[PDB]
Amino acid sequence: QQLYWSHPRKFGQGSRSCRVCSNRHGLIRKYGLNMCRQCFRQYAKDIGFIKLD
Amino acid sequence: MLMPKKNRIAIYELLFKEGVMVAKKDVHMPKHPELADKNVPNLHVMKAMQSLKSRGYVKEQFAWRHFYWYLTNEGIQYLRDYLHLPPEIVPATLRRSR
Amino acid sequence: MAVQISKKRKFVADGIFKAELNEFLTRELAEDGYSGVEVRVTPTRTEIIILATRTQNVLGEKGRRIRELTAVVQKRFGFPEGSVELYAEKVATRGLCAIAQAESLRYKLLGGLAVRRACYGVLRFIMESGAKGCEVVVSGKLRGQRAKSMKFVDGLMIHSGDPVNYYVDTA
Amino acid sequence: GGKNRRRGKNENESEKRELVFKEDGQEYAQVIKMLGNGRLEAMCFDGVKRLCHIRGKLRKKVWINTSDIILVGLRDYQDNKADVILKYNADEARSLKAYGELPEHAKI
Amino acid sequence: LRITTRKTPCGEGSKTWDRFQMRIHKRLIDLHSPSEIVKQITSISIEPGVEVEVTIADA
Amino acid sequence: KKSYTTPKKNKHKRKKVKLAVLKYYKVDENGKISRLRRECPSDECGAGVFMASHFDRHYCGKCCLTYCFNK
Amino acid sequence: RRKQHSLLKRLRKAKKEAPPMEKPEVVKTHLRDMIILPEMVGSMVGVYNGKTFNQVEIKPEMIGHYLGEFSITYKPVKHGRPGIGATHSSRFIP
RNA sequence: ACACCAUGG
RNA sequence: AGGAGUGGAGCCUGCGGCUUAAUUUGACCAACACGGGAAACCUCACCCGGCCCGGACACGGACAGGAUUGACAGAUUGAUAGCUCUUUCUCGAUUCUGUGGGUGGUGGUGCAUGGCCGUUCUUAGUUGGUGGAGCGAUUUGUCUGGUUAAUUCCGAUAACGAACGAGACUCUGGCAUGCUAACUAGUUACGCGACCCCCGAGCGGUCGGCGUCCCCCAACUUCUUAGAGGGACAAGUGGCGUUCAGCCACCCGAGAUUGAGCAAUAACAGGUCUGUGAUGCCCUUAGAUGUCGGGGCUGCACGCGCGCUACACUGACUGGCUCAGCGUGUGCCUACCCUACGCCGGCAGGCGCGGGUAACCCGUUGAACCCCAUUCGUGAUGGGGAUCGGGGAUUGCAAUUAUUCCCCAUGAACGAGGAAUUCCCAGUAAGUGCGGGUCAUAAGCUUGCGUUGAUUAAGUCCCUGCCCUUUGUACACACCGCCCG
Ligand SMILES: [Mg+2]
Ligand SMILES: [Mg+2]
Ligand SMILES: [Mg+2]
Ligand SMILES: [Mg+2]
Ligand SMILES: [Mg+2]
Ligand SMILES: [Mg+2]
Ligand SMILES: [Mg+2]
Ligand SMILES: [Mg+2]
Ligand SMILES: [Mg+2]
Ligand SMILES: [Mg+2]
Ligand SMILES: [Mg+2]
Ligand SMILES: [Mg+2]
Ligand SMILES: [Mg+2]
Ligand SMILES: [Mg+2]
Ligand SMILES: [Mg+2]
Ligand SMILES: [Mg+2]
Ligand SMILES: [Mg+2]
Ligand SMILES: [Mg+2]
Ligand SMILES: [Mg+2]
Ligand SMILES: [Mg+2]
Ligand SMILES: [Mg+2]
Ligand SMILES: [Mg+2]
Ligand SMILES: [Mg+2]
Ligand SMILES: [Mg+2]
Ligand SMILES: [Mg+2]
Ligand SMILES: [Mg+2]
Ligand SMILES: [Mg+2]
Ligand SMILES: [Mg+2]
Ligand SMILES: [Mg+2]
Ligand SMILES: [Mg+2]
Ligand SMILES: [Mg+2]
Ligand SMILES: [Mg+2]
Ligand SMILES: [Mg+2]
Ligand SMILES: [Mg+2]
Ligand SMILES: [Mg+2]
Ligand SMILES: [Mg+2]
Ligand SMILES: [Mg+2]
Ligand SMILES: [Mg+2]
Ligand SMILES: [Mg+2]
Ligand SMILES: [Mg+2]
Ligand SMILES: [Mg+2]
Ligand SMILES: [Mg+2]
Ligand SMILES: [Mg+2]
Ligand SMILES: [Mg+2]
Ligand SMILES: [Mg+2]
Ligand SMILES: [Mg+2]
Repeated sequence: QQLYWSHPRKFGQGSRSCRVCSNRHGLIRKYGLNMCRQCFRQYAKDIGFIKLD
Repeated sequence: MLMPKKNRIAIYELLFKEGVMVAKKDVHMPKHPELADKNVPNLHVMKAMQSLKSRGYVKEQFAWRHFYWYLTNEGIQYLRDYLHLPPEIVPATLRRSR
Repeated sequence: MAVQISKKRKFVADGIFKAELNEFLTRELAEDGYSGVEVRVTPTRTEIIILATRTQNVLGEKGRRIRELTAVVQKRFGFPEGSVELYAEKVATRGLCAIAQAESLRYKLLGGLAVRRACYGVLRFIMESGAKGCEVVVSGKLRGQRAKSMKFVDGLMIHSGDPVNYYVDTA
Repeated sequence: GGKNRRRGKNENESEKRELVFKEDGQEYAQVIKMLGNGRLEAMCFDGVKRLCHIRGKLRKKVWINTSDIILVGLRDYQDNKADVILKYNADEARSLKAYGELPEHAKI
Repeated sequence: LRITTRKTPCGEGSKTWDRFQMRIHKRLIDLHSPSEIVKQITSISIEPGVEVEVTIADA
Repeated sequence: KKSYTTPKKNKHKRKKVKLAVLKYYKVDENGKISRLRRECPSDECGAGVFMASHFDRHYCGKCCLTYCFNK
Repeated sequence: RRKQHSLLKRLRKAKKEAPPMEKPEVVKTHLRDMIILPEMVGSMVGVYNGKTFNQVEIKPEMIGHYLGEFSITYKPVKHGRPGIGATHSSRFIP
């Protein structure tokens, strides 16, 4: 059938995607969230982050 | 082929033994984890459960990249037929819950 | 876990678990009057006190739904079998939980009902239960191809400064 | 240009503009001189004048300024009158002249 | 822990930012005693959400 | 996001030639078998599987990427 | 050089079948980053542009350079006339 | 104790 | 009133135009270093070629001398895609053919929508009940006056009594020699001891001096850390105030005005379908708009925007000396972390062998400007460091259109910048470096942190705008209006 169904995706934007929306493009790697920048404002509370600065 | 008959039966028996299935939405990972892990790619698990759901037999949910599949009564019967079991055996779920 | 993760990553990972659990159980127990989770970890066991308005429907006849849910909650988060313990629970004064109200109003607006009648009803109910005031906004394509919005307010309300983080329940 | 009016839906004309040829009862013309009331004189590519009118779909939307290529529909029963169906970009105008569509008669 | 992001879903607007932060408190107590009493009393009197970890020896 | 262009080579699949099933064994006296083509002596192929004969090549059907012999 | 060796093979076996006092025809390839080696000399190569294969006869002076370095990916620009938006003054239509 | 200030898909 | 500027120069970068197979696309105060958008592959939506189905399910057909899958070699092919052809082995009811129907989509519509966010709008604004006035739309309450940062108060009073916004509130900065209490922070002492110098009495020990030298089962909490309380109230004193509400100066003081977060009613055809398994309708659906190889987003006659480095002597170069604060750190698929100390190499770098899941190790974070001493000398000069030649390493599957980095060499414009125009009030402007984000490699960006630290103001309504009252209007899509020959 096929032995050509992938080529190395082991670093850079091809490697990684958001644990919620499955998108690329603007995710937060800090502290190991791995979460899209829009998706994080959505759950920023249930994790425990509170805005008080 | 859609998958080997060996693979089908291995997936169905696991689903019946427990009564509920789970897989992440990903077609590339080479083995399903869990008790299919010695043999089966999770592409087969997804593709199998899809057919099973289109015939009743199963309820499907999806939340953050992960399917959750429950076996319903019609599923109990069909699987009990398809696997030739003692026509009254179910280790899936049997205890009165307080 | 041959060497443990650092305390920073540990607390982040706990919050992520508690977020994904709630968003999952939002989708199943929707029609069953769901109103949030509550976890509790004890030495060598993890209890999850689910919290809905009608436990008779979350449990199921002989409690099949509960075992199904415990099975997936384990199978997905990889708890060692025999470590998860899911209980049910009954909310007291169901008219004070904003989430239960939004869900019930939705399943009232979904079966076919004018908007004004449903909203009046939920306002009446969540003011009889005892609350210094409530507010309900419904927006979308109401009666035509151009969008609109309808506010129904009653009683008190606050919008600014720190007492908003208690004293106000939103959904 | 340049007004307060960001109220009308934005141009978005960047998507896939095709090319458009003649039909039965349609033909290209050039603009000679404009007149009031919206209607304008024209000159088709065989000789008729056809004092032409801007269709209701084009009112204050695509500006038919003087001396450019246009497409007009004829009337089944009257000939001295016509109506503007479309205006070409200078890109389409050269494309039609080269394609062997409009005659090597009139200039841009 | 500080996490600072643009407020806007898309790229339009004046350029406002959020400043999220989470705080972590940590303290230690030291005991000089046999193990059974301490692992007992430790095992009791914790209702709310708080993390407690007790080790073999630290002196 | 637009209309395609015409292809002039479309042919999805090979048509998978259909053959009458099994003449690879010859009964050659009453109750006596003859084998026209050997069974591939590859450890995993069970010696009940017939190796191919090409015009000058013997090739094993079940040894997907091995057992080709030059004669 | 894992399976870049097909370029090297097919480049030979084609400099061999070349009749004497002639040239080989065109091995043609997508492999734009190939180290030109002293064995590839004299050959005839077609290097993918992005749509065409452009032929390149190999000279000895091409040694140690890259293949893609001899087959450019675009037309050189020469300018038209500025359009209706070109200058901050240019915008106006009634 | 008053220079010049027109127009609007 | 002033400071630093921007516009002028070279370069970096975003937008238009031009060019092209394609240079994918959204947005035009409130677009243009914005889409967390630093694109080599991937990303990726664009362009040139090529395999796949991952087309559920139902009905019909076909079918165990058999439905159907895979594949060596030779040719073909960019390709070691059984992609197609020649060949002839394999697989065994999962498939294939035809119809109905489903599915996916960085396809279209932000002028069909949800949610979010921006903006009007940083100001003081907003609204209902019973009563009063009008046939009515409406109006008073919400105000002549003083006061306030404020629809904040005092008052007046056809209104009385209330709601929201303001304020209160939450975080942070400034003060405790008072409390709680600390080998994952210390200090003082001596138990010490040890090193070193006489450096001073003395001699060299003793008297002393230097110690991030080693100890203490010594004493304590000043420095460090972080919890509970305390403190500030226009409270005291003197003026101006209808003696009210409040303003001004001063005393005691750590401080008599620290900085943020949160924010109303009503709206906008503002932005986003390209964050979403949020989503209606339309489109395409096997010759794909659902995958691999190559190219593009970087293309350069030209117009603009946010910026970086400079035009030197209040400086450049070469040595020497001596000071921080916020932080991050081994990765759950994914597969990589911060680095000490030894050795090798001029340099980038290489090998070796320990610590760290972190107040424990990098680390007493030996940061730059600054500080001290040497050369140059008004000269496009040793200022400035563009452009270009040659060579050496690291990352990666791959570095050419040069990823980044190091060395020798080349040595452009630029001598304080026209019309215009931006930001700013005290630990502020500016100079100066250091962490976070993106990150295999990696800031001329942005988000934070400290470090040296000014000149000018304590105002006004002139300009550009904003809020309240009175007044005029032929406007209500509301002056970007309307309209005459
Ligand atoms: Mg309030
Ligand atoms: Mg406030
Ligand atoms: Mg004017
Ligand atoms: Mg005029
Ligand atoms: Mg006029
Ligand atoms: Mg400057
Ligand atoms: Mg650069
Ligand atoms: Mg462009
Ligand atoms: Mg536009
Ligand atoms: Mg503004
Ligand atoms: Mg984008
Ligand atoms: Mg690409
Ligand atoms: Mg769809
Ligand atoms: Mg989508
Ligand atoms: Mg809109
Ligand atoms: Mg909207
Ligand atoms: Mg009234
Ligand atoms: Mg009346
Ligand atoms: Mg009023
Ligand atoms: Mg005032
Ligand atoms: Mg009142
Ligand atoms: Mg304070
Ligand atoms: Mg402090
Ligand atoms: Mg010390
Ligand atoms: Mg306190
Ligand atoms: Mg007084
Ligand atoms: Mg004093
Ligand atoms: Mg303040
Ligand atoms: Mg507001
Ligand atoms: Mg959206
Ligand atoms: Mg849509
Ligand atoms: Mg793909
Ligand atoms: Mg590609
Ligand atoms: Mg670009
Ligand atoms: Mg900007
Ligand atoms: Mg790059
Ligand atoms: Mg920085
Ligand atoms: Mg890094
Ligand atoms: Mg960096
Ligand atoms: Mg950026
Ligand atoms: Mg005012
Ligand atoms: Mg009036
Ligand atoms: Mg009026
Ligand atoms: Mg009117
Ligand atoms: Mg008008
Ligand atoms: Mg006018």
